[PDB]
Amino acid sequence: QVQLVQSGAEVKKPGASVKLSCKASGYSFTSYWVNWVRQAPGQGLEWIGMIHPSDSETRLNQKFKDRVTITVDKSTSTAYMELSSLRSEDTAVYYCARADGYEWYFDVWGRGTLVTVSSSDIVLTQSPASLAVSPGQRATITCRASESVDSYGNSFMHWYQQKPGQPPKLLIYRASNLESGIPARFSGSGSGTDFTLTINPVEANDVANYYCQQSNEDPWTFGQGTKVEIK
Amino acid sequence: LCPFGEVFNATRFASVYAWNRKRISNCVADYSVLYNSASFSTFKCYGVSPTKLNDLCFTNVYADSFVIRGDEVRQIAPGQTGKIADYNYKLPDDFTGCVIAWNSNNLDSKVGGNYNYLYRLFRKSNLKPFERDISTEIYQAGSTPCNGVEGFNCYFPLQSYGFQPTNGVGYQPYRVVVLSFELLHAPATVCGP
Ligand SMILES: *[C@@H]1O[C@H](CO)[C@@H](O)[C@H](O)[C@H]1NC(C)=O
Repeated sequence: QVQLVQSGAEVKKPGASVKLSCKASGYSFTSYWVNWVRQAPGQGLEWIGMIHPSDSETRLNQKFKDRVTITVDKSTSTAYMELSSLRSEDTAVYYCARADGYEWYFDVWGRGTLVTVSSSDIVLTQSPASLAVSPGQRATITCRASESVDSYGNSFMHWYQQKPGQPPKLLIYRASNLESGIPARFSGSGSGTDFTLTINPVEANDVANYYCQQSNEDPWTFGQGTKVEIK
Repeated sequence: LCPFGEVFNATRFASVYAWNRKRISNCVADYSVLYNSASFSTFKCYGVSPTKLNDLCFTNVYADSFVIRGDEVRQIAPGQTGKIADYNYKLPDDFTGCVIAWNSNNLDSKVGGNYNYLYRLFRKSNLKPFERDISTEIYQAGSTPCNGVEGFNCYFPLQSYGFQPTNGVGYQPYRVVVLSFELLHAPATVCGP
């Protein structure tokens, strides 16, 4: 199997350092970007940065430029992320995720590391916040972007699915391409700034959160998320 | 103040056949930032020195940007021939300006191949300086008409690089920025420090 094995949860005092690790196996470590993406309570999914292990080329979210350092050890196939001067708003789940160059959607996700601290960009806007649907119906989620996420004949818009105690899961990449292994009832369309995810017909296993994410321009950004329930 | 970062740090680059061009004006350019910045594997200027550029003022700077194979960077030069110079991006014999390139394997390759970067493989005549050909007409290599359908001796004119990160460095993608310097009657707005 292809996997990213993440270090355990840490409890940090304010102002301290936290160095997470992310160990890879099953694929060519030096052929993919390793991204760090945190799930902050109240703020949501935000991309921290990425490193390419072939030569440790990094690309940071400017929101994090002065606090985060990212590193790799090729001999151990391990990526590291050290975030410093920890604040209470740093408490989050920290995922590492794999991505191809030029694409920068996230197809393999580590488990995540919960970090707890005691005591411009393209903005993505999803609607509705929650959707109730009975099985057999066609469910439609919307994602709107600040600017166009189209470029060189492609729309760099991707959709993910998340269930409790489980990282996001890629469903659609570049607006309309079904990721291998995802059932044909998941469908994607749109262009420019407006995109739609369709589940048809909904099943009881499609109860989850769904997020869009753009990779047209730095930094990568996620929507705030849409919940699908069953009624 | 000159938005060179917009060009050099663009997330994705154009295909060489459809090369991009940014017009730069009304700003201050520190070319020394670019040269004494590591990891440019090519930084060759013609008719000017990189450090003399800080002393000059121009009406307009043009930055052309595209991606090619590593083996093809030498073709981005006056007097060279090859598929890139001949069919995609042609610098004049008497070029004044700079050619800047760097390895982009991390940005433009992927496992299985990045096929979005194209080049023109077939054309009936050579481009000449700064000409840009974005047509996709079937190329008639033989004597039978093609009717717009690919076939024997009937070629789509654009072919993909298919960049893979395990390619040899000569087959790895390189990003290229070509700077052209214009001095016209209109007062010079692009100066150095
Ligand atoms: C591109 O970004 C790098 C890293 O942020 C920076 O060092 C460089 O100056 C930028 N290139 C420009 C501004 O031309």
